[PDB]
Amino acid sequence: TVAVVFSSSGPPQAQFRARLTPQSFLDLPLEIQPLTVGVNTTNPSSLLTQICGLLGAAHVHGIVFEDNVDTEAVAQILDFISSQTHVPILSISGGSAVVLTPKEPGSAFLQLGVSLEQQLQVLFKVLEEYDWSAFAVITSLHPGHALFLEGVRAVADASHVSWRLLDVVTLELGPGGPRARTQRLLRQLDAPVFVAYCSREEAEVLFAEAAQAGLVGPGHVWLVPNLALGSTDAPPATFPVGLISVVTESWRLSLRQKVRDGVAILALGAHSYWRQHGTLPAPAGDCRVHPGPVSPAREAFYRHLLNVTWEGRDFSFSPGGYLVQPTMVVIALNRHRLWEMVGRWEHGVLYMKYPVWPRYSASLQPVVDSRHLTVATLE
Amino acid sequence: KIVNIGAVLSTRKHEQMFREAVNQANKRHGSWKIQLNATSVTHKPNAIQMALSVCEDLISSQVYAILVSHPPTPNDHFTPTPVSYTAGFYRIPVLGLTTRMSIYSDKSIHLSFLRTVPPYSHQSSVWFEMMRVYSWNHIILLVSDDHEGRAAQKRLETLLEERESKAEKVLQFDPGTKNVTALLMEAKELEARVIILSASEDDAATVYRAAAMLNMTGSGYVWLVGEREISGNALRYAPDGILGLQLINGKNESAHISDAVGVVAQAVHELLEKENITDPPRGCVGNTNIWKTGPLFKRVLMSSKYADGVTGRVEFNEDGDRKFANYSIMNLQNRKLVQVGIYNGTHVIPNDRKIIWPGGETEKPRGYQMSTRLK
Ligand SMILES: *[C@@H]1O[C@H](CO)[C@@H](O[C@@H]2O[C@H](CO)[C@@H](O[C@@H]3O[C@H](CO)[C@@H](O)[C@H](O)[C@@H]3O)[C@H](O)[C@H]2NC(C)=O)[C@H](O)[C@H]1NC(C)=O
Ligand SMILES: *[C@@H]1O[C@H](CO)[C@@H](O[C@@H]2O[C@H](CO)[C@@H](O)[C@H](O)[C@H]2NC(C)=O)[C@H](O)[C@H]1NC(C)=O
Ligand SMILES: *[C@@H]1O[C@H](CO)[C@@H](O)[C@H](O)[C@H]1NC(C)=O
Ligand SMILES: *[C@@H]1O[C@H](CO)[C@@H](O)[C@H](O)[C@H]1NC(C)=O
Ligand SMILES: *[C@@H]1O[C@H](CO)[C@@H](O)[C@H](O)[C@H]1NC(C)=O
Ligand SMILES: *[C@@H]1O[C@H](CO)[C@@H](O)[C@H](O)[C@H]1NC(C)=O
Ligand SMILES: *[C@@H]1O[C@H](CO)[C@@H](O)[C@H](O)[C@H]1NC(C)=O
Repeated sequence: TVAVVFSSSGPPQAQFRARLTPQSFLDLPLEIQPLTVGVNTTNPSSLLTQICGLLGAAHVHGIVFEDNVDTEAVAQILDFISSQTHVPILSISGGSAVVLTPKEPGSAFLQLGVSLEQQLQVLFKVLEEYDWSAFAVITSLHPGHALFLEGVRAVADASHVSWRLLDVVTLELGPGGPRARTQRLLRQLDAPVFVAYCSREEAEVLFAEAAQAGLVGPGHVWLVPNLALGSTDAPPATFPVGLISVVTESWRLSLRQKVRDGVAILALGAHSYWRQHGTLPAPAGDCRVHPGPVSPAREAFYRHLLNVTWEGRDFSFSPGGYLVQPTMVVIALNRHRLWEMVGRWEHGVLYMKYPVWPRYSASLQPVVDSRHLTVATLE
Repeated sequence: KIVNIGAVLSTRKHEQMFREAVNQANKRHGSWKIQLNATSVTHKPNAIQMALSVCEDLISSQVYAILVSHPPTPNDHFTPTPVSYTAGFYRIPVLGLTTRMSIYSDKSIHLSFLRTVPPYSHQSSVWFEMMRVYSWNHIILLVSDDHEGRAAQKRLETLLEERESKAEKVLQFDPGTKNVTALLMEAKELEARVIILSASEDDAATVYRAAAMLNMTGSGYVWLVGEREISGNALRYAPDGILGLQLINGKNESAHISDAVGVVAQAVHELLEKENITDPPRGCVGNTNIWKTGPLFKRVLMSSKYADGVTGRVEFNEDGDRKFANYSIMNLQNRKLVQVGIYNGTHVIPNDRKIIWPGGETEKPRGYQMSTRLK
């Protein structure tokens, strides 16, 4: 059996009621008949209360999560629960998408996203297909930057370019801080392209200190990883036109589609167990009552659940529980303040859509540098 | 105003010690400005029950800070976790006074957590300092495979490369694993004669035995260990002379409480003489928003120097851990630990004893027998 958790919404209950009956929704070969739960006001109080009490009313075999973005602490809790009750779990949403690096030694979180390294490994391709080859790095003092900072210096070494990096900055950008000191470190800068790493609440504080120091015009271009961007769709003010950020493939989709893509994994994993090991591995998970001394059998089901292809995609996970080699895309902020897919990254070779980055201006009316021309040949 | 702080402890007598200590802290610098209070709970077996009990603790008080201890240790690891997840959700700065695992230092996972005792990773500073003093320059390292082990590797490496020495042949071995003689034999043809162990009390027992067959415990070889490496079911099997080490006064569980409330109170005053300090949220249920000034309270609490520390001078580093602690070296003679020195903050100072090296010799046996035969 499978469970589903709604942990955030503007009232979708028409989509909730939609998922109530379809015990025959899928074509996957198993008893996919799903139960359901709901959550108002996600917090460690209710979130603990619900989701093992439910583990008493059934033996389901596993859970599937979803919530809203901008809440980060809810990432660990789910890992904590799965450490006791010994029940696999799978997160497909915004909130718990950001990847936790060290997971508890015996848990089965199975997150659905990409690391930091596997995003820098895509920026540092775009960055050289236009061979800007000279940049500066800006990071706040947000938890986990020392990890990121080791990303660039390592990747910049396992490549074949000079990668002349000018400098690095570090500056407190919360609600309270001396803007002048940051104004000092900012105004004292000169570089073509900037690679910034900050939270969203941090972002609007940064990109607002941008304009007054003159760092937003067509004479520059910015790159920020998956984290800094908004929900996905409504970008705030002060985000300059021409932003670039890499995003996993399910970037634009319907929440009802993801869940069908979610349950598919547990399904394709389960049915694949009967074929090889046989007969539906023991589905069971117990709450507070005498939980989890050791797992000799469920831990053998874990491995089956790793590799799983479906509808022409690859979802193979790594022991760290983050996708290995997903087909990522790139996105940018055009002159309508939307996001438009700029270039896919499929199977190791970065495609594109613009043979030159159209560089905007203060009031649209895209500027082309005069000295650049197009040559047409043949063989 | 009534400022409320809570704590989680073990015996209910230490709870009374904590109440008496917060009282003596009131009568110390208190005034008519703001008074303090206390609230206590006790552990339970199922950690989930403990998380729910911590929401009960929290709804029962607009808590400003927490304290945690683990005197009974069926799981030295999973005892102080659930309070950290349950409180970090609201940035409620939790202090931990007795726990040494190294995972609680990675701040990306536990958003807010502090200590009053340095962890097992900071141990290798005294190893490197002893290496500098006694002039040993060719060392074999020996570490387990779990995070608590892997930390020491990076620590020693970054501490050595600052002088470009590049110690040799770091050997790994999986945990809980018996029959490690398949590994030691690879460290039998090596030039370096001084090993450095770092493992768990169940593993160290094994390799002490597994050495007894290979006969490397004999004369000429010298090696040193860490705190958990002795004082367990393993110390029965140790070979004499292993220069291990220990803490000054850790495991006391009572001296610390007198230290924490001293460094907590000296902060709450240094804070409230300032702008909006509104309140922490009263109630696990019914709220989804973080205390809007949590980070400030941790921001200030980081640098709060404290003078009259029953343990000593207490201060914090950039990650959050008591810097500048005391370690007291040991040495195993005739199946009884006898101190041979004291490690004070930055340097080592021995006195009034003659060290007994394993083989029974009485002169400092340098490593590195340059092997004449050649491959
Ligand atoms: C100052 O500290 C005291 C000590 O904790 C705080 O008071 C105590 O108040 C709570 C809140 O009602 C009492 O608790 C409840 O206790 C009952 C007892 O059975 C329990 O069944 C409930 O589940 C609930 O937890 C608690 O009993 C009481 N202490 C004692 C010893 O009776 C007080 O609120 C604090 N005030 C300020 C201004 O800091
Ligand atoms: C994908 O996962 C399956 C299942 O974990 C792997 O097949 C297993 O291989 C081991 C070792 O030979 C066997 O003990 C298991 O019984 C196998 N399970 C199944 C489902 O047959 C498989 O090797 C992995 N790799 C690929 C490419 O499929
Ligand atoms: C396991 O221990 C035995 C002791 O009887 C030893 O002979 C053998 O070499 C060990 N295994 C390996 C792989 O070394
Ligand atoms: C110890 O060394 C080897 C085992 O590594 C063994 O062959 C030898 O006989 C032993 N010698 C003594 C004196 O115990
Ligand atoms: C703990 O420390 C205190 C103060 O340093 C000391 O008085 C006491 O003897 C120590 N040991 C115990 C068991 O309390
Ligand atoms: C702890 O370190 C201090 C600092 O030098 C020292 O004075 C003291 O003797 C050491 N030992 C204690 C406090 O037991
Ligand atoms: C440690 O002891 C030495 C002994 O000379 C002294 O010079 C040094 O200042 C002391 N440092 C600490 C940690 O107090």
